[PDB]
Amino acid sequence: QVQLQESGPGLVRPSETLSLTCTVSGGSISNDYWSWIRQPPGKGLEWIGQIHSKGDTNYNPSLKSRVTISVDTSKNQLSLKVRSVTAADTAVYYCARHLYRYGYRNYFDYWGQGNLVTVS
Amino acid sequence: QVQLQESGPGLVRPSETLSLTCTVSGGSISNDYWSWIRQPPGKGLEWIGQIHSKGDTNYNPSLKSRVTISVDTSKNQLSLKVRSVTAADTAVYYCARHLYRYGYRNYFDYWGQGNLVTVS
Amino acid sequence: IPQSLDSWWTSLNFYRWMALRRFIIFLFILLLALIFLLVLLDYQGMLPVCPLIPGSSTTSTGPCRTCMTTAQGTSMYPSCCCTKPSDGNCTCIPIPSSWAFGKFLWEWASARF
Amino acid sequence: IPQSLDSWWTSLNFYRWMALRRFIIFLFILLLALIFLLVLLDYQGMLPVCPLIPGSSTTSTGPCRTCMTTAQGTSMYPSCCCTKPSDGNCTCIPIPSSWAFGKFLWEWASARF
Amino acid sequence: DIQMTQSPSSVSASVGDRVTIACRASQGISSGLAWYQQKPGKAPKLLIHAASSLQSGVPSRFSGSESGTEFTLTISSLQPEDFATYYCQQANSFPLTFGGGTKVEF
Amino acid sequence: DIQMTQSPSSVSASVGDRVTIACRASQGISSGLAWYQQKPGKAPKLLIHAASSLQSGVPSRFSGSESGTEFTLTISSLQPEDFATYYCQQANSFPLTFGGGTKVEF
Repeated sequence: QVQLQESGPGLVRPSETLSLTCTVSGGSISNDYWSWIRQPPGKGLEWIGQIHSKGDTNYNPSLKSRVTISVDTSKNQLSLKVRSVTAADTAVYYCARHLYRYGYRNYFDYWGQGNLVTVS
Repeated sequence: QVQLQESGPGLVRPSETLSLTCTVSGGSISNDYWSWIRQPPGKGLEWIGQIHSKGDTNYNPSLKSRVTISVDTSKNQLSLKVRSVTAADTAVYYCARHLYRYGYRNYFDYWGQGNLVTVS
Repeated sequence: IPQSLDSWWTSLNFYRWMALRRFIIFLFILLLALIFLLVLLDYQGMLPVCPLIPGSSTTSTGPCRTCMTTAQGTSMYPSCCCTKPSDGNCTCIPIPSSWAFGKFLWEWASARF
Repeated sequence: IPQSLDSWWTSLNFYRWMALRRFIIFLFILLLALIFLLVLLDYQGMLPVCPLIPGSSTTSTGPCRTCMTTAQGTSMYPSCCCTKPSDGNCTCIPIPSSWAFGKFLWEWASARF
Repeated sequence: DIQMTQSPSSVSASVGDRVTIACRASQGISSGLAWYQQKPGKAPKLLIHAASSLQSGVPSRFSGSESGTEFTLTISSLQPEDFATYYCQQANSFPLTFGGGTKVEF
Repeated sequence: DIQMTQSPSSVSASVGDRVTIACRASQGISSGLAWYQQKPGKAPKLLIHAASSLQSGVPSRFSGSESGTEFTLTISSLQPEDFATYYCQQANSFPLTFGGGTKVEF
């Protein structure tokens, strides 16, 4: 069973780069599409972006290209960098593995535990 | 021979949407990748972005996602919308058909005549 | 079946050797049946032989998004054959729905010869 | 060649009919040569039969960017076989470099049976 | 951006009730919709994908219908562990967008 | 963004000279470089693609070499119609970036 675990700070200062990591144990972070999805506290889910180890990365245009997602296959790590955060970036972030059913799907079957980052 | 011809205003006011059209005669605007490339007067070429009729569109991140490119297969037209222009957007814009050599290439073999848009 | 073929051959021309001849006839019949099975599967489109990448822009070619298949669809067969140059974009050509292997052979013969 | 086959068959068993038998033997030899040619081209990888889409995530599958081919390369053969679900992303599996048709037949037989 | 609307914002249901949650896409998503279940303080759980295909391990009491552009999640018998927030995702086009979330209450 | 540097910014050459224009990529572009020729008031003309493949209709006097990450455009005999600005494009990765332009002068 793939186990995703988020890590990073929870006290990211305003106008600073938000750095998050997702360690994937019990599997390989390659061979799959991996997305970052954020949920503000008390609000709905908001998809940040996807990436494949052997491919490119897709981002949500609502983030205005201030988000970079990367994959470290050596460490089985999924890194998220949200630059120039405001108070609106206070959210619980999930790394999610994309469903595979005879092809890569844009669904998230395995989710990380979710790490809450507060911008203040 | 494919003939690209640009059209649009040359007196786009600042903080306004820049609209340009590229009519492709002597061919089909489908089946090919088409890019918009801008060159400021006296400066080097700057690639704005590509699009395929049966696919997605790729944009230059330096434009900060304020550019939309579309294809009108009915009119064989290639439309460019650069929103929120400044004095830096004064440039000659070219619509360019991507080279095809046993696959789609990121090279521009046929170029439009180039339309100069001044932001002032 | 081998007995009928042996009788026909003898009629046209006119103990372990008979057994060997029957075995050879059965092997030939099995090989011909395999050929017929391959041709039949080629007709139904169950052989996904890749069409060659055209030398010029064609209506067939397009991005991988041209390879749309249904969300409910669980087909095991790839929809297209694609090449991604280091030089440009992903180019995909759909596999023929019927006679994919024969069409590929015709294309390969035309290109080589 | 047909004369040798006819002599061998007669030895095992022991004017227009002889001509018909020779023509039939020549047709069989041509068919066997076609089979051998197809098998040889399958061995060299000149038959780009698509591998089936795996049911689970595999090292083989990936985006179309996994289909990198050289910029100088002018090969007519597609590098991968891809499917783009309406439901998700472009999934590409490379064509086997050798025995692509035989490998496809093995995969198809394993999946169907 | 495909707007994903959900109805209603909250469902007041008890144990053993036919619970329905409606989702609507701004434009047709070609049955590329998924239903996720999220409990307070936990990550969402993919319940249904492709708007009708139940997830492996998910109880069969969940069902998905795709009548037109209006998708529906149906729970035949609302177990006490089924009280959560249900989100509908579109997967046909990028960016992937979720629904507002239907909080099934007591 | 792959930085595309050109050398020199201007070449002073006469008719019938071996003219060289150097381009350098910030990172290796796997021979995915092109050379374009642009005349004053005209659109660029694709001279060479893939850093060595001459374009159809382009005179054979143009050549492209790809020694390492350092690419080179060579003109054997500088015709009077060859005086223009030459740009090098990388095509390996997005966004596609051009060179600064080498203006071959008199």
